[PDB]
Amino acid sequence: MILVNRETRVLVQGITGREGQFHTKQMLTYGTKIVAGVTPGKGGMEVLGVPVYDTVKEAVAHHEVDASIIFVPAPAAADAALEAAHAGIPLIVLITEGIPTLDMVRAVEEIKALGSRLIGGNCPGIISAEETKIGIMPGHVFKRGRVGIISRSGTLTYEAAAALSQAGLGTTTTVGIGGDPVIGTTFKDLLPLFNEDPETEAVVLIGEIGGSDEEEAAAWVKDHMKKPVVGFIGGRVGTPESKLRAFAEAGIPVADTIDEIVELVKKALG
Repeated sequence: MILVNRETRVLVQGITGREGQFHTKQMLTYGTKIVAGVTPGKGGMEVLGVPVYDTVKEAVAHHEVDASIIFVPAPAAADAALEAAHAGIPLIVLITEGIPTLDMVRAVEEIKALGSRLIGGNCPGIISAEETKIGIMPGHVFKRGRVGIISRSGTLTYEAAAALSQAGLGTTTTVGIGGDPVIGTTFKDLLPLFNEDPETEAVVLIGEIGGSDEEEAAAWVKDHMKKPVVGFIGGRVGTPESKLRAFAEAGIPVADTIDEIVELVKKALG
C-alpha cells in the first residue's frame, strides 16, 4: 500500500452535510479511523460518534490527524483545503466537484508550498484495499491483492478494480486523482511510491484526453520503474493519440478494454 492504511487517522471536513454524513458512515463501516469532523457553526455536535469542531485548528488540538477528506461546498472547498494545510495535516483529499479553476490552482500551489499532499479536487479519493477508505468509491470492488491503480476516471477505476478482484489479482492502493485540468497529485507523483512498495507488483495507469500528465508519467516509467505498468486511455500533447504514442514509446502495454488490463497484468507477472 502507499500513503494510507488502517492506522491512518482521518478528519472529515463538511461532516454534517448529506454527503459528509453518508460517507462518514460508509468509511466507519469500512474500518477507516475517522477521529474528528469539522463544519463551521456546528462545533460541539457529534456525527455517528465523531466529535465535530468549528475549525481544523480546534480539531487537531484534540486529535492527531494523518489525513483529511473534504465534502465542503464548491465555493468554500478550496479554502477548506487550505485550512487543513495550515493546520499541518499531511494528506488532504478534496472530493468536491465544481471548484473554480482559479480557486483550485491557488490551493494547489499554496498547499504544495506548505508541505501537504493534495489529492483532487473533483475526485473520488484514495483507498488501500481492506485497510482504509478515504473517498466515495464503491468499497466492495477493491479486494486486496497486488495491483496499484492511479486514475483520472472514477468510472474506469471501478470497472478495472472489480475485474482485477474477480481475476484474483486484487489491488493495493487506488488513487482517483481527478480528471479536471488542475489537480494536486498526479501520475508522476505517485509512481515512485508504488515503485518502492513491495506489496505492489504492477501499476495500472488510467488516463484520458487533456493535459500532459500521462505523457510525463510514461517518460518517468521508462527511466525509473522497476515493475510492470499497464495503461488505459478513456474516450477512445493532450490528445488520446499523443498519450497512446507516449505509452507505446515508453514500453507501457496499453489495454483497449477492461478485460485486457487483467490479461496484460497476468502476462507481465507470468
